[PDB]
Amino acid sequence: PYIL
Amino acid sequence: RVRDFVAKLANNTHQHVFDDLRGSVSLSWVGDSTGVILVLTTFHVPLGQSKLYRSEDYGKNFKDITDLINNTFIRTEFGMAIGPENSGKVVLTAEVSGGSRGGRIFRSSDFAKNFVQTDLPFHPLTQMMYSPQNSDYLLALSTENGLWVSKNFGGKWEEIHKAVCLAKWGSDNTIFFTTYANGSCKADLGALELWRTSDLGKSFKTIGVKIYSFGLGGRFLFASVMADKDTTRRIHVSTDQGDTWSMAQLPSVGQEQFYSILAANDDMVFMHVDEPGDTGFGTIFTSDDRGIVYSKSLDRHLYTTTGGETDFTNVTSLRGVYITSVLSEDNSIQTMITFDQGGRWTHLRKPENSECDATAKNKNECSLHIHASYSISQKLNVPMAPLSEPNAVGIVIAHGSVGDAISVMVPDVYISDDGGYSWTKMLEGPHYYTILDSGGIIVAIEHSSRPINVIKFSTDEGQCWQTYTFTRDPIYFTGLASEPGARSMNISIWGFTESFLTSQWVSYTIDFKDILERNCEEKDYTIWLAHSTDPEDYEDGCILGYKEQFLRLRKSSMCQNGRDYVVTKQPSICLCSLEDFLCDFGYYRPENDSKCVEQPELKGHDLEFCLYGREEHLTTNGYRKIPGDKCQGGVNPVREVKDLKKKCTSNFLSPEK
Ligand SMILES: *[C@@H]1O[C@H](CO)[C@@H](O[C@@H]2O[C@H](CO)[C@@H](O[C@@H]3O[C@H](CO)[C@@H](O)[C@H](O)[C@@H]3O)[C@H](O)[C@H]2NC(C)=O)[C@H](O)[C@H]1NC(C)=O
Ligand SMILES: *[C@@H]1O[C@H](CO)[C@@H](O[C@@H]2O[C@H](CO)[C@@H](O)[C@H](O)[C@H]2NC(C)=O)[C@H](O)[C@H]1NC(C)=O
Repeated sequence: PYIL
Repeated sequence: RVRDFVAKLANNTHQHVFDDLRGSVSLSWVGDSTGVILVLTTFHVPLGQSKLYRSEDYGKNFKDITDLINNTFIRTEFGMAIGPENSGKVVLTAEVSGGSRGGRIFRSSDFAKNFVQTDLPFHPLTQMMYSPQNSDYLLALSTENGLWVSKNFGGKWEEIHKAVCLAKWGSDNTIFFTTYANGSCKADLGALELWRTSDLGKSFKTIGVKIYSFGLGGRFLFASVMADKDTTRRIHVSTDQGDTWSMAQLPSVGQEQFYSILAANDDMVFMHVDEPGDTGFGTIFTSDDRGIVYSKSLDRHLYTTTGGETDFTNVTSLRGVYITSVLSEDNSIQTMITFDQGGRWTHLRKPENSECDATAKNKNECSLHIHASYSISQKLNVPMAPLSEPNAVGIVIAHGSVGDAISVMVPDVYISDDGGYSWTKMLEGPHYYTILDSGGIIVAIEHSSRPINVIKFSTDEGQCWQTYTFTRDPIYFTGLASEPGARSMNISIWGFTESFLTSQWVSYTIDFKDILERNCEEKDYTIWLAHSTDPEDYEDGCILGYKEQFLRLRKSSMCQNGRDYVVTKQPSICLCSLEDFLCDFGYYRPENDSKCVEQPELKGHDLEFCLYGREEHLTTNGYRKIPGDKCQGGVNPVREVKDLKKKCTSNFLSPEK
């Protein structure tokens, strides 16, 4: 997962 | 069921003793089908030394190659930056003295057989990143936030930009990166600019302003952008490298919330949006194929603000299947699974021969729950998360508990061989597990506080087990390593032996080549329909508009699929129904069986989307094909397309055009  | 197995394993078990392996120890595989493994160590003597070992035979034998790095201290922080595919590139980053202008790396292009030392004109702050199109192209940020690029595998560098916070490679050697102009990355948050360079720093184009952060997933470039005159931010999406942007149909968030791209492919994305007021959960949304219109898939999805732990897992061994955890209204945690890419989510079916635990309201009715990242972070006795591999079709192994919620008790290991529809208890008590030769073999090691010297293995996908004693000096077991991609028949067991007097790290590598001594042939495989629910229905197996039947290895065949094994499958195309369509923006699907109708009122982020959306996205007939959906013929909604823009903006006084 890849946070924004 | 395997005969003479001890004799067939005993001369294929290989012990290596590491003279020294104190400190942070790490292992990296270099390339596919190379058998190359690098083991690196780092420790300090506090009141720094590194060791490097290399195997070229899947871990059977190592060689101390510390001399190659001039016994220099390697900083573990940056890890070993392994190049793509079989380029055979390896870069290690060293600690230099306090006098130094720039740092120092050791770079190899022949799978770590030889290294050369290169001094850098900067001190790296991040791990070096290879372009996926070209292993010779590297980028790295310096401790001064310069972005540096190299075109010759880190031989020479040039700084192409001075005030950079984040940089990533896109496709075709493109670089995207954010910049700050004010003071620090942290103080310029939400006013960063997003830049692109297609030519390694020759030209630039600013493709966004007021950026908070950005990311890539599948075909999509995502940027979160802060609303001016405000503290909140929103996701904007581009499928043309930021030449053009659309606002995504998703809620905006405050500073204490986040978005996370759970999973993304060429078709769609799963997005998590944290719920306001840090409750440790949010909602999963799935995008259409434009990455612009989002459907709410799963509410109260568990994703913690502390560390950011989530149980979201793609079951890579069956198309469409994902599993995650959700919080009940009583704040117990349940596992849910979806078989159609998030269109519907359900509880996992209890193993037939399991007893419902103390979490179960009803002793004859319960479900299977799965321990994953969150369980592990809460210090439950869970050695491994769930394992599945694209090439071992249908197989999923995980620790679990049978009840109404995730339990704190010591879990057993369950296996499914149909992608998650049905499950059986595979082994009693917690184990470490691995799949070898595309499901030809499963191996497991007991998780104990005492030393072990036995490894269990099954050739019939975890139905029957045999126990091999692989050493007479039992070890404290630390870990299993095997070649990424699950196609090897070698497994390495790592641990240490301890006496009163001394201890020492040891690996044992076992080669199953004499157990699976024959190649599988056509007769060893049997047809299997994936997703089967009801064999009486001509549409049994249809997911996202098609079925697939696989040739799966028969449980009773004991044979090697092979390193060149190809999953053989055949599709059947289903007729389209209304279920193969998503409600497009402005519509919904009430109570029952599937007709998307105009919403009577647009509220919240739907209303925002109407005001900020493009005509293209606001002009619709109310249906859009589910992304990845392959149905043909059958129902094809023929209602005429209308602009919904006119519908909402109808209430607003418009300014002059
Ligand atoms: C488990 O580990 C063993 C090594 O201990 C692997 O053995 C390797 O097997 C491959 C393919 O059978 C061999 O590669 C071949 O090399 C020859 C000449 O060197 C070349 O002409 C061929 O085109 C091919 O590249 C390799 O020799 C061998 N390595 C060693 C050190 O013996 C085995 O493949 C692993 N098992 C699995 C199923 O992955
Ligand atoms: C869930 O995992 C499956 C299995 O890895 C992913 O499917 C692969 O995706 C890539 C990239 O689009 C394809 O090149 C492969 O052909 C797919 N493999 C198989 C066996 O189908 C899938 O995309 C994942 N789901 C998401 C949202 O990423």
